[PDB]
Amino acid sequence: AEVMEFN
Amino acid sequence: STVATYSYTHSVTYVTDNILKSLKDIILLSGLDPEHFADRWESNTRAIKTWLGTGDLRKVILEIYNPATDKLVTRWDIDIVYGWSDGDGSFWTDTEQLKYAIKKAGLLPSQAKYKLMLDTKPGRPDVEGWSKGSYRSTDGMVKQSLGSTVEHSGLAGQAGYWRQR
Amino acid sequence: MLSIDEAFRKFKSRLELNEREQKNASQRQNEVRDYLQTKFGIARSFLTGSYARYTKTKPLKDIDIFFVLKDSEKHYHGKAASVVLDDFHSALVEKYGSAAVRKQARSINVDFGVHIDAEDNTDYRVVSVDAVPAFDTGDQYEIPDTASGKWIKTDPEIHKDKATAAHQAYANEWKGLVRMVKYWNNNPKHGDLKPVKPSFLIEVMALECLYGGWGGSFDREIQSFFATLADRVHDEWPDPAGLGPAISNDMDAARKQRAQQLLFQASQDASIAIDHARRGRNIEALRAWRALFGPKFPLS
Ligand SMILES: [Mg+2]
Repeated sequence: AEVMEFN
Repeated sequence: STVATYSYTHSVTYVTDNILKSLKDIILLSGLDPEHFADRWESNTRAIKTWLGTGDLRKVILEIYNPATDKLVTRWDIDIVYGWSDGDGSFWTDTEQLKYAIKKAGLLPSQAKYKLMLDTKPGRPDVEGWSKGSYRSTDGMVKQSLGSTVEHSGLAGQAGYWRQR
Repeated sequence: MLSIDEAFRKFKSRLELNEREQKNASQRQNEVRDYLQTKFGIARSFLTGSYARYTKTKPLKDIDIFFVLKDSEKHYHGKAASVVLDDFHSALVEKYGSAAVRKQARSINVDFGVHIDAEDNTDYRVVSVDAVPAFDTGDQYEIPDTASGKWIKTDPEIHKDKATAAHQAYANEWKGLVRMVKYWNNNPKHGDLKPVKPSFLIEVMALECLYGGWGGSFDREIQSFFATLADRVHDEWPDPAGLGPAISNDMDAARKQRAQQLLFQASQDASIAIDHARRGRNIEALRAWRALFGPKFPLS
């Protein structure tokens, strides 16, 4: 899994 | 262009909207300021809806941290359960579930801040404005699960919170 | 109009040990000890395990009895675990017959032919005991373990202390909640294989999974307890005493996957029952809880 954050 | 009363996409919409509603309630019940969450509602919505639809969303993560130390005070995970069928099953958004857990989570530090991230399956479609992120350390912490928080016909978000020890 | 809270209070009460059951357990121990002392050098025995911690659910089955062997039987201690267990099995089969005696990983089960009726009542009688050969090394014991073939260290005192301390920090509701989940674990709807093996793992996980003190609502405590069990049953759960194998070592991968699935379904059934009550369907809620747990959960 790969965790994502907003930009 | 038939629109079905019961469908996977309606269940996805329900769960998307009420996961975000539930996180807003967690922020409010925690004594925090929802403005930062408000400012990103539409971008959070677009990404959550997209990756639910393809089965790529694993968890919604809300880190709550102390700004003075930058350490987690707690972290709320909404794990997705991909158990949908038919679309005409029972549904609910169990706010009372969160109020019972939040009592047990314990008081938060003054002026605690929060950050939302999305855990996704590697093959996920790119969503504009979202990049690989980093977790705040959960060393010394374990996760408490609460059960099905947001439910629609088997597609569900199951809330849990991290605590010390 | 039976409320959910009242129903759970009744359910809690109906899982509690009573004095006739207590005396019947002591009578079976005497019966089993006195017979085994005619076939082995046994210095003493004592009721132990969940039964002595008051964390055993009802009907009372698999009550652990440590049979402490004399030094003159210490040759068993240097032999493989199966040797003393097979000897206990043969000896007990002589008295109770082959059908009533079942060889287990660390004990021999003796079933006393007690009938369990449709309400899970036994006329205040225990159903079976687990005879455990044991050597007293001083402050702790060693018992046979067929999984390794070796003798493993164990300390019942520590398990009792940890249960007591968890119970005090949960407004004395901790042991009741544990008994409720062990009761679900024994529900016949699961078939011949319990969802969680051993049932002690439910208690060990509870030491950590029941967190933050008692919050006052059984439906929520149960919903979260099941949800946390399912999410964490794949963690390593060591012996709380730090002496023997991990308590989570007895299920293989397929059985652990089944354990999480059935634990998750229990969590989902609890959510459905909570939803019923939220929608004012009080009878459906009670019937949902009874279908989850079993006959001892009341409807009125
Ligand atoms: Mg036991």
